[PDB]
Amino acid sequence: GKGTPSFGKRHNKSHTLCNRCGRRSFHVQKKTCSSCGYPAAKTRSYNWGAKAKRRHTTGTGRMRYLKHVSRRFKNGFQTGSASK
Amino acid sequence: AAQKSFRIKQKMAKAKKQNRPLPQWIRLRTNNTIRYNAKRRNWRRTKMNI
Amino acid sequence: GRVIRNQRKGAGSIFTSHTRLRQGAAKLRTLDYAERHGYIRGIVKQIVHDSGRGAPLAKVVFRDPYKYRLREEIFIANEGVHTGQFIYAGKKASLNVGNVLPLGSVPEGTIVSNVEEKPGDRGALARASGNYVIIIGHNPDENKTRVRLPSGAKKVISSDARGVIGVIAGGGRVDKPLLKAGRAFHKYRLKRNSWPKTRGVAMNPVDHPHGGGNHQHIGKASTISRGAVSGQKAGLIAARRTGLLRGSQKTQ
Amino acid sequence: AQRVTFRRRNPYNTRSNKIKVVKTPGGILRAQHVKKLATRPKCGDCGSALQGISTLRPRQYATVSKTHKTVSRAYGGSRCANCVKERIIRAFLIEEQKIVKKVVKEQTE
RNA sequence: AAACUUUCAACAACGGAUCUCUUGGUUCUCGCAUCGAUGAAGAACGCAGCGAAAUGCGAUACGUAAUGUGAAUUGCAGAAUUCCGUGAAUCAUCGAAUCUUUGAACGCACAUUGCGCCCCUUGGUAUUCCAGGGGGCAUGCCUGUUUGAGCGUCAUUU
RNA sequence: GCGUUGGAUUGUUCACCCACUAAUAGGGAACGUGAGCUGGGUUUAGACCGUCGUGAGACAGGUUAGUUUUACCCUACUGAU
RNA sequence: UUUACUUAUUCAAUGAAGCGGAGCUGGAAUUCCACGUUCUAGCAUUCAAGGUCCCAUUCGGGGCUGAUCCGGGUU
RNA sequence: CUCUUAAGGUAGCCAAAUGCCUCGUCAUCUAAUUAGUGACGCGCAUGAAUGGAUUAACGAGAUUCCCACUGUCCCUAUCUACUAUCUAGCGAAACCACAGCCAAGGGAACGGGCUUGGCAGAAUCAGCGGGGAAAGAAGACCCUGUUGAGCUUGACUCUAGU
RNA sequence: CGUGGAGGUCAGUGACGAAGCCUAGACCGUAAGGUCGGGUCGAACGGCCUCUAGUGCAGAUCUUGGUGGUAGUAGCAAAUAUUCAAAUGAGAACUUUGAAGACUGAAGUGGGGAAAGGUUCCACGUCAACAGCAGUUGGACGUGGGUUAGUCGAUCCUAAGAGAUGGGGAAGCUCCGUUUCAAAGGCCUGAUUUUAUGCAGGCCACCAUCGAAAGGGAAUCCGGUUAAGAUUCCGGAACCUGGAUAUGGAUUCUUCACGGUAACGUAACUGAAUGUGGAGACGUCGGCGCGAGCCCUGGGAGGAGUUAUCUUUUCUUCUUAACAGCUUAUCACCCCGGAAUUGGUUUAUCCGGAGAUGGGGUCUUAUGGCUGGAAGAGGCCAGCACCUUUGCUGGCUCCGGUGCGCUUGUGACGGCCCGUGAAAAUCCACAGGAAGGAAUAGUUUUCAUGCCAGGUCGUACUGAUAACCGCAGCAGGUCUCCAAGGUGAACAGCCUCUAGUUGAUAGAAUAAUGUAGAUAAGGGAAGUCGGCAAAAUAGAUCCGUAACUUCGGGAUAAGGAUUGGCUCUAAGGGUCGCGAUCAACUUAGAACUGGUACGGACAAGGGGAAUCUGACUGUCUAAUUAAAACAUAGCAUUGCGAUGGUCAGAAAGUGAUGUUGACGCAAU
RNA sequence: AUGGUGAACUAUGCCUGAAUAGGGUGAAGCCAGAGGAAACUCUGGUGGAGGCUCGUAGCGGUUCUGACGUGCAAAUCGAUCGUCGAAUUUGGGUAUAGGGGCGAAAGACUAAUCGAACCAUCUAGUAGCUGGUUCCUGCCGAAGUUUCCCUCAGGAUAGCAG
RNA sequence: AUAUUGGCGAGAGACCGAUAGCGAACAAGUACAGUGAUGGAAAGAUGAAAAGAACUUUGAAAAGAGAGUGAAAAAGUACGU
Ligand SMILES: [K+]
Ligand SMILES: [K+]
Ligand SMILES: [K+]
Ligand SMILES: [K+]
Ligand SMILES: [Mg+2]
Ligand SMILES: [Mg+2]
Ligand SMILES: [Mg+2]
Ligand SMILES: [Mg+2]
Ligand SMILES: [Mg+2]
Ligand SMILES: [Mg+2]
Ligand SMILES: [Mg+2]
Ligand SMILES: [Mg+2]
Ligand SMILES: [Mg+2]
Ligand SMILES: [Mg+2]
Ligand SMILES: [Mg+2]
Ligand SMILES: [Mg+2]
Ligand SMILES: [Mg+2]
Ligand SMILES: [Mg+2]
Ligand SMILES: [Mg+2]
Ligand SMILES: [Mg+2]
Ligand SMILES: [Mg+2]
Ligand SMILES: [Mg+2]
Ligand SMILES: [Mg+2]
Ligand SMILES: [Mg+2]
Ligand SMILES: [Mg+2]
Ligand SMILES: [Mg+2]
Ligand SMILES: [Mg+2]
Ligand SMILES: [Mg+2]
Ligand SMILES: [Mg+2]
Ligand SMILES: [Mg+2]
Ligand SMILES: [Mg+2]
Ligand SMILES: [Mg+2]
Ligand SMILES: [Mg+2]
Ligand SMILES: [Mg+2]
Ligand SMILES: [Mg+2]
Ligand SMILES: [Mg+2]
Ligand SMILES: [Mg+2]
Ligand SMILES: [Mg+2]
Ligand SMILES: [Mg+2]
Ligand SMILES: [Mg+2]
Ligand SMILES: [Mg+2]
Ligand SMILES: [Mg+2]
Ligand SMILES: [Mg+2]
Ligand SMILES: [Mg+2]
Ligand SMILES: [Mg+2]
Ligand SMILES: [Mg+2]
Ligand SMILES: [Mg+2]
Ligand SMILES: [Mg+2]
Ligand SMILES: [Mg+2]
Ligand SMILES: [Mg+2]
Ligand SMILES: [Mg+2]
Ligand SMILES: [Mg+2]
Ligand SMILES: [Mg+2]
Ligand SMILES: [Mg+2]
Ligand SMILES: [Mg+2]
Ligand SMILES: [Mg+2]
Ligand SMILES: [Mg+2]
Ligand SMILES: [Mg+2]
Ligand SMILES: [Mg+2]
Ligand SMILES: [Mg+2]
Ligand SMILES: [Mg+2]
Ligand SMILES: [Mg+2]
Ligand SMILES: [Mg+2]
Ligand SMILES: [Mg+2]
Ligand SMILES: [Mg+2]
Ligand SMILES: [Mg+2]
Ligand SMILES: [Mg+2]
Ligand SMILES: [Mg+2]
Ligand SMILES: [Mg+2]
Ligand SMILES: [Mg+2]
Ligand SMILES: [Mg+2]
Ligand SMILES: [Mg+2]
Ligand SMILES: [Mg+2]
Ligand SMILES: [Mg+2]
Ligand SMILES: [Mg+2]
Ligand SMILES: [Mg+2]
Ligand SMILES: [Mg+2]
Ligand SMILES: [Mg+2]
Ligand SMILES: [Mg+2]
Ligand SMILES: [Mg+2]
Ligand SMILES: [Mg+2]
Ligand SMILES: [Mg+2]
Ligand SMILES: [Mg+2]
Ligand SMILES: [Mg+2]
Ligand SMILES: [Mg+2]
Ligand SMILES: [Mg+2]
Ligand SMILES: [Mg+2]
Ligand SMILES: [Mg+2]
Ligand SMILES: [Mg+2]
Ligand SMILES: [Mg+2]
Ligand SMILES: [Mg+2]
Ligand SMILES: [Mg+2]
Ligand SMILES: [Mg+2]
Ligand SMILES: [Mg+2]
Ligand SMILES: [Mg+2]
Ligand SMILES: [Mg+2]
Ligand SMILES: [Mg+2]
Ligand SMILES: [Mg+2]
Ligand SMILES: [Mg+2]
Ligand SMILES: [Mg+2]
Ligand SMILES: [Mg+2]
Ligand SMILES: [Zn+2]
Ligand SMILES: [Zn+2]
Repeated sequence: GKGTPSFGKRHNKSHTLCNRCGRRSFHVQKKTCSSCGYPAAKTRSYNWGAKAKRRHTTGTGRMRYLKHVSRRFKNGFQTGSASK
Repeated sequence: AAQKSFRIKQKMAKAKKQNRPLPQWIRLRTNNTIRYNAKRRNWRRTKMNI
Repeated sequence: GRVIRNQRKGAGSIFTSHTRLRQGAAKLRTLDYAERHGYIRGIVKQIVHDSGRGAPLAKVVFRDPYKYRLREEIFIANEGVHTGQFIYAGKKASLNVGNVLPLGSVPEGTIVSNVEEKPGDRGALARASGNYVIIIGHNPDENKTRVRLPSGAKKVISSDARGVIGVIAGGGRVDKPLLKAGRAFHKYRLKRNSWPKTRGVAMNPVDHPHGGGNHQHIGKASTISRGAVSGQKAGLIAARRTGLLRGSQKTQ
Repeated sequence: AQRVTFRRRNPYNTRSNKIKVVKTPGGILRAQHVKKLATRPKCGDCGSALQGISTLRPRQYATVSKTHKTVSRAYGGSRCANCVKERIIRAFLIEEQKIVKKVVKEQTE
């Protein structure tokens, strides 16, 4: 055993989907995401994991608000309207 | 499992909706580097891993 | 190089007690005004078996002196106690088997059980099946009672510490050979994961001080200093002597 | 012979998955899941099963009239007749002895 | 002598080298200072006449409003050509909005699209039950408000 | 030129004895011969003993258990077109 | 070195319920002792009835005592 | 009586899974026994919970003998199925400096090639295990390295704890 | 000498063809190299003087990519097996239909599920790739369709455990702890109705939350229906919960019912706080009883098969759900009565003056019967009409028997333990007596009937020799339910029914050597390290059985005999009133019989005498060691009386032993 | 070395479930009978015990040192075997995490990884050691010796060479 | 005044020129592997313009042979050389 016959017994998931990152790294019994650290308030990341930081850092999503912050700054955070 | 969580069923629904070949009118667009659906998945080849 | 078994026991992962089937902690009543000044009468409702304990327990129901309700207590049944028997607990209770009396209220030579080490700890001494404490004397000034414990030790306890008149039931239990690994197995299945025991000399040096060698042998004295450290205290800890005990006990 | 299947998704022979093979008006054999049997209510004094009390699962007693759950006596569907009688006799005799003890105490002083 | 083997050439294969390309990288320099409980970064799921993705967006869903430009978009279909016009566009700009489910993530939970409580309102006779709509209910701390606790304690009636 | 054996004990080479025989000669061939076998021994890891070692462990000492992989190529050989 | 004190510190319990000092009553010599429960697997809860005083009336309500006082040191 | 460091191997047991000498000696078992068993015992180096001796029952444990039984053998023969084989279709891998006939010589002291001889004729199929010091793996034995690691101990130097 | 790039220059070359590439064509140089021609090609590039470097490859078991010989080779050989014809098609060993032959043989190759997968389900189209042959077929490809719930699950409860808060620790990420050294509270309502709330009468708490699709748990069944969904749809028939409610009934002038000696009965028949009790709720094994379903079987009413002959024959249909009413038990209990000549009584020896036996009653409703549901359904037939939807028209669906039978449920018991074999949600009852209560009337939604609502998520399919994991369509692995006939002790092996499958690349030959399966004269272990392998034995009945022994065993010791078929004989039972009737197997014996065969296949111990060793059962080196190793019971030693022993933690107002207490825990 | 991730395999404890033909033997308890002066023996039944036993399903894995060994398979296949009602087998939930766990103890197991897992980083770690080290021509052209070294497969030094 | 391998906006280079240069010139932190932490590719070029080969013929079809487009098919999306 310990090879092919043992691989036949693999039908119980150690991890499921994480609510925070969606990676299937949420350890069911530990109730902790091995990837993002949920439910810890901080997002898990390590300076030895530079590639993982790059995978999950700012700019890898769509930046729904941060993408417009810069244009708003350039216009000086104006508040009125263009006023034809 | 036939008794699945709604989250699982939602993921399977998305996978089913995106299990299709490339639309044929793409490959007619002006520049169109796209040749085929390179992200096609099949239940017999690559598992979704949830 | 490895953490030995007796060291691993302290983390309490698989070495915790199997307490699922147990009836609850066997304790005397809380030491209250009624027991401190007079007595209170309870009734023995059931004499039941406790998993992992040789002695049977007695469920004894008392009235609550301050609220209209019943309070069930789990005593360790003394031998001769029966269901439907009235138990009397307090300073003024009679010297009858099953009653709970302060140690200072009983005469010399009284046999008691479930004796409190301190007044109100609800029972610490002579609780295992067949065991008992003997009252060997009183010191009324600076009120203390001298008692003999099952181990033969003499102990001085507060005269307000309580005990149950009689001997713990279930005695003679260890007189029957277990006769079978399976019987030891079922005994310890309901106590804790301490069985079976691998001999240290049957292990490797990494696993145990006694491990290794081209023969099974301890190699150095198995008597270990009291000041030795964890991982070293395997064998006979702080042994005053070894060998087949020839001679008398109760050293003067 | 006709063979049957479980009608629920529980495939294991647990206490809550007991079945009986019944024949339907279609002429065919089918499993019918059977509820766990009821235990008779028992006397609070002696533990014997209470006579005259319906035997149902716990929540079924909310769906039946008072007559099914009681007996017309001083402790009804709580204590059996003999235990109630022993309670009567003990109460009366002990109260009488209390009176006797009180007067004996008063006349011994 | 053929076949076969080997060598060379031509043509054809195999393969993708070379060459020439280059909306990419790399390094240097210069300038600037702007994420988030007013919910960020990140995630999930969705949204187009015909899209699987990338990109965009959020049930107002490849977008709404506003401003500028001034006639497109385009693979097809459709629409329009008044297009001398508050007006095309997958345009630019962007100050008004929307912004599902989440996430520090905030009613409690979450391997559940699980379970409450409060207010306003609508329907079912309906203050109490059920349902629909709208608005709410986290924690630490600060200032303040109100209601309190303590023979901690002052005075006063006594 | 021709033959030079059958057995008891031992993993054994060796040895020794029984017995037949005409005779039971000695040797080599990578101490012929393991993609020929076998694996009893030796020669990993399990285990026991004795002696040694404070010990971990040691012993050309004893004991018990312990995976023996591949040819379809070339040649050689055997046969075959 | 042995010993005392308690508020620091330490241990333990409880829903912090009866602690400490007095006192009433009885007995016996300022002191001592007593001061609600023991045949029985019943019962024991509604500010406790009762007693007493007040009010306010048809419902009743409140105080005191029943159940001593004092110190608020939970033990 | 002593002396080495306290005692000086008792009851038992043994060429025993412990005996070097050793295939010990004696008996028995056999035609023949380095085997077995029973004895013997100054026992290299047996021995008392580092347990001694013995033990019914049990054992996929080690061992000897006997009866039965047999292709284990004398000594091989034959039969069946599936292969191998040939064909259609399908179609890998190991390995490969270049390659592939020997004898001797010399040579890094065992050549496919070099030297001298023998020889030597296309293209091949099934087998085969002599050789390719065949393949598999930067020998695991051994030594070296101022390379480790597991483990041990009054090694050196420390340390949790106490 | 050559390469990438840079400054300068030749106003260098070039779409009239730069660079690159190919060229047994030419020239120069000793050489690194340079130059030219020809072909190909398409956009750039070169000479010289200098600058500069990521500047020159045969190797590194080099890196990446590509390609060979091997080689049309090894091979595509486990799971018994295929064949004929037609249809379709370009094409058929492989698709479809029919026929035939087989297999799984109910511990399935059947019918469902759990985990997992995720659309594989189903239809239409369809074959480039994939299905190591093929392919018209497919779990493929393309396009679509499909999963319907108050009652089945989740949801809720708690389990081992996980984990906030209050606190404490930690530089800190965070750790401890889960009721703790906390001011941790909503729900009743006097009164309030300046507002049923704040002031204000008065009742209860030693605590978040998560944790089970097998534990606990409110309630649904039957028939039909789809290409694919069904306890979900349709039809019918129920039930539960939450709520609202009005009649009828009941109750009250003796206000909160009557009857029975009683056990208790009922259509109802007030009941707050608080308390108590019960259910939820529990091991395993053994025999016995009963039920259900199945199996077997008789009669009859149909349909089919065989019919040279025989066979009142062989096969098949004849069914009845949840729910409801009446009724129905063992046990248990009550009344009468008073028992030795002790009786009753189980397969199992228990019970009785603490009241047996007996007579008469009460109760639980597992369960069964009858009836409703409901024959109108379903089943099986017949006679019809038939260009369609297809429609009819009728008939019958009945009555028994049997049991160490199988499966399963259950009851009353009995055996076992130094083992005595969850919890909580939740529901009910009782005690209590707060309160509210009647007479041109009050009381009762635990009696009947009536009204309304029941959300959310899952629901298709496979569940494996092809839907999961193992790189794959892998002889491996992966939890569970149902379970026919014969032989037979049997869920063994062998054959068969229902259902399913007939899938493993094929064809042809029959060399060697193999793999798997067999046989063998005479000898009988001489083979070999060694009886390795194989053989021999084997079921059942009867006989007989040694040493030794812990008296239990050894033991199936050893060693003998018998066994078929047939025709008989004897014995072993139920029920009813010795007779009548009914019924099933097991045992023993006898005669006869045969190529002396007969557990006829299948299935199925070899035995004995000893030594070493470990007591035994058990355990381990998954993937070279199963042992004498480990464990074990037994024995012994050691520490420790809690301000403790042993052991955790970085620390803690922190932990394990410990729900513990020397008959214990800890260490040997 | 630092910081993380794993108990879907397996090890062990816990919680909640589930699974296990047919035979042999015939323990307590019980009933009847016989012998005997008695004490008490003896017999026949009944019953159905056991970490009993034969043997299925199961769990395991002894031997063939069989098959296969470019496999069906990084552990399988066949036959033969151990065990088969309790220290039994097993699902799910849960706990224990790397000098840590877990271990009826094999240095076993801890996801084909174990005498210290996996992942990333420190890290292009160091190597007196092995391998490789890319154009042409021309001229000159060695050393394996001296001394010192924790040196003896290395270096410094002198020598030889440009 | 100083720092700035992150962000935003710019200007550059004796830098690399698709096995180079960031891992990623492209739907690249993508596909895919792993339970997980993590690991992590390959992959640019028809032509000026699709003018992407009408039509005929052989074939069941894929395709072929012609014809045609184009400067070139010695450019046919299996596309520069
Ligand atoms: K040792
Ligand atoms: K009743
Ligand atoms: K090591
Ligand atoms: K078996
Ligand atoms: Mg492993
Ligand atoms: Mg887990
Ligand atoms: Mg515990
Ligand atoms: Mg022990
Ligand atoms: Mg042991
Ligand atoms: Mg060992
Ligand atoms: Mg050690
Ligand atoms: Mg030591
Ligand atoms: Mg050893
Ligand atoms: Mg009733
Ligand atoms: Mg938002
Ligand atoms: Mg040799
Ligand atoms: Mg050889
Ligand atoms: Mg070999
Ligand atoms: Mg050899
Ligand atoms: Mg060997
Ligand atoms: Mg060894
Ligand atoms: Mg020694
Ligand atoms: Mg001696
Ligand atoms: Mg000797
Ligand atoms: Mg001997
Ligand atoms: Mg011999
Ligand atoms: Mg001794
Ligand atoms: Mg010894
Ligand atoms: Mg065994
Ligand atoms: Mg030669
Ligand atoms: Mg020579
Ligand atoms: Mg050679
Ligand atoms: Mg020659
Ligand atoms: Mg030739
Ligand atoms: Mg060969
Ligand atoms: Mg060879
Ligand atoms: Mg080497
Ligand atoms: Mg090596
Ligand atoms: Mg050196
Ligand atoms: Mg070291
Ligand atoms: Mg360069
Ligand atoms: Mg040119
Ligand atoms: Mg050439
Ligand atoms: Mg060009
Ligand atoms: Mg270079
Ligand atoms: Mg090269
Ligand atoms: Mg070279
Ligand atoms: Mg190479
Ligand atoms: Mg390569
Ligand atoms: Mg072949
Ligand atoms: Mg083969
Ligand atoms: Mg086959
Ligand atoms: Mg067919
Ligand atoms: Mg068969
Ligand atoms: Mg068959
Ligand atoms: Mg299909
Ligand atoms: Mg094929
Ligand atoms: Mg094909
Ligand atoms: Mg076709
Ligand atoms: Mg499809
Ligand atoms: Mg349900
Ligand atoms: Mg915590
Ligand atoms: Mg929950
Ligand atoms: Mg359940
Ligand atoms: Mg279906
Ligand atoms: Mg319906
Ligand atoms: Mg009535
Ligand atoms: Mg009676
Ligand atoms: Mg069963
Ligand atoms: Mg279904
Ligand atoms: Mg299904
Ligand atoms: Mg199936
Ligand atoms: Mg798969
Ligand atoms: Mg039979
Ligand atoms: Mg023969
Ligand atoms: Mg013969
Ligand atoms: Mg013979
Ligand atoms: Mg021999
Ligand atoms: Mg021989
Ligand atoms: Mg021999
Ligand atoms: Mg054999
Ligand atoms: Mg016999
Ligand atoms: Mg014997
Ligand atoms: Mg053993
Ligand atoms: Mg092994
Ligand atoms: Mg083995
Ligand atoms: Mg042992
Ligand atoms: Mg697990
Ligand atoms: Mg057995
Ligand atoms: Mg096997
Ligand atoms: Mg083998
Ligand atoms: Mg082979
Ligand atoms: Mg070892
Ligand atoms: Mg380097
Ligand atoms: Mg020269
Ligand atoms: Mg060297
Ligand atoms: Mg690149
Ligand atoms: Mg290139
Ligand atoms: Mg891994
Ligand atoms: Mg290209
Ligand atoms: Mg051209
Ligand atoms: Zn996450
Ligand atoms: Zn009772």
